[PDB]
Amino acid sequence: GHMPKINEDWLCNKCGVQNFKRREKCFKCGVPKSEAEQKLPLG
Ligand SMILES: [Zn+2]
Repeated sequence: GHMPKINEDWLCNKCGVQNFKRREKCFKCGVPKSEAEQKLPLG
C-alpha cells in the first residue's frame, strides 16, 4: 500500500536522540526535524 516513510527517525544535531520517528521536534531538546536529518523528496 502507501509508504510516506516520514516515520524514518531523525538523529538530533544537539541532544543526538533516536526519537519516536514521527516527532516534529525532539521530546526533550525540542529541535525541529526540518533543522535535522532531511528525507526523500516527498511532502
Ligand atoms: Zn534534539
